[PDB]
Amino acid sequence: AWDYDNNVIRGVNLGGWFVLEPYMTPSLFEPFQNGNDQSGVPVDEYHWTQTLGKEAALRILQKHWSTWITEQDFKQISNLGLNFVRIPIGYWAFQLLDNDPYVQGQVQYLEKALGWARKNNIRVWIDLHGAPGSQNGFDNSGLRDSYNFQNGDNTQVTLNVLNTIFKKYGGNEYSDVVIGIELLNEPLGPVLNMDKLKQFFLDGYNSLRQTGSVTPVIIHDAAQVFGYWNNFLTVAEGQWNVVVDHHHYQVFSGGELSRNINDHISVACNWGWDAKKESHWNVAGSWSAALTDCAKWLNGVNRGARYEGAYDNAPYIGSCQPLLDISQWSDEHKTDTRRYIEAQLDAFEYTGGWVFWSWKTENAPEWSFQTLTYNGLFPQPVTDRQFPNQCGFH
Ligand SMILES: OC[C@H]1O[C@@H](O[C@@H]2[C@@H](O)[C@H](O[C@@H]3[C@@H](O)[C@H](O)O[C@H](CO)[C@H]3O)O[C@H](CO)[C@H]2O)[C@H](O)[C@@H](O)[C@@H]1O
Ligand SMILES: OC[C@H]1O[C@@H](O[C@@H]2[C@@H](O)[C@H](O)O[C@H](CO)[C@H]2O)[C@H](O)[C@@H](O)[C@@H]1O
Ligand SMILES: [Ca+2]
Repeated sequence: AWDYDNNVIRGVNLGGWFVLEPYMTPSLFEPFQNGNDQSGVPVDEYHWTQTLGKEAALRILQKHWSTWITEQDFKQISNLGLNFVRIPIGYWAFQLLDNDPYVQGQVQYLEKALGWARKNNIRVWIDLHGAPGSQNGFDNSGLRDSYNFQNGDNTQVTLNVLNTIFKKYGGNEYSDVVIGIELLNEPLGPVLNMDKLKQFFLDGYNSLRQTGSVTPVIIHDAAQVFGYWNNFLTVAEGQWNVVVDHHHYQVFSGGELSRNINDHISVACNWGWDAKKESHWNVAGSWSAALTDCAKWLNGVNRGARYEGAYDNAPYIGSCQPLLDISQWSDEHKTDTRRYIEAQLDAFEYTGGWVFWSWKTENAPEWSFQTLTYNGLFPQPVTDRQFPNQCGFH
């Protein structure tokens, strides 16, 4: 339903929908602030549903699920020249651990989205974004600061949830819409046992194919160096329709933020060169326009920004307040942003294409394809270049 050789993914994440991310929907978390004191604000969806209790969590999430993304979104996405969406969902949509605080109901909207994608000629990856015990300790796994996906029975539970996704979404009913099932969003390889992560990926690949599914398996790169996965899940071993998902940002350390704009573009170009050398099909499944980590709570609730020397002992570069609203941005920041977005587009189009993080946010413009487009900073059409050939690809 997709040509990974010939065609290029031009997509957005439907992030912040089935897995809450404080920086994406701060209004859902702000009511727990006591003036300027953020110490009472739930740091993730696990804590947010636990604090609210099941009734209120379901009331509030139903209102969110039903309005955050609708068919009109899919129409706009198509209108803008995009051909693809990546849809994060948490394991808890399918299975609760004993005593999980999460509420369910997301599958109804996932299924409405797959129909809206069909209606609008949009293809989809289903992405298991959060595993039990957390695979990365990010708030976007559902459970911040926990790293227990390989603890206890959590890997087996993650496999069982995958089997459910494989049966529901990897078969004939959606073979015109679903062009990938992603086994696990950003397992944080540096803190995990990679041998056990590889076995988990091989188990997921084998279970999906054993269902009769021909759907591509999307393996996230687990933060490994380019090429690390080249000899895993290979044609030589009869393991086929496998795509590696790489994520790329330059904002989550002091060193990467410190780069001048030319060096940020050189790094973006080099992602393209390096991805070209890889042996599997590969797509930049998450990236953004961000040159700063200024967005409120991007690093988590009750954490500041490295960009203004307020997190992680990073040195101060600049103040975040003027970068919060795209109408306060300097002409220099607007120009840096357009340059950066075009360079990443060119790099990611050099292999399988790209899936911007994310379609929309409440008020974080570096992370909103809609806001950036409406402000002329994301190319529209997406092939438009004000800064052509920054990378010199051949
Ligand atoms: O929280 C918002 C945003 O988080 C994104 O995930 C990032 C991780 O990708 C990131 O990984 C870092 C790298 O970007 C960088 O190059 O190297 C350092 C190591 O020195 C990495 O830590 O880690 C941060 C936490 O620091 C995560 O938030 C998601 O992809 C995005 O979808 C999410 O909305
Ligand atoms: O190039 C790596 C990808 O190769 C795929 O094998 C085949 C392609 O090389 C070929 O050109 O097209 C056929 C038809 O779809 C592919 O099977 C693997 O299947 C992929 O897993 C791999 O990433
Ligand atoms: Ca910089």
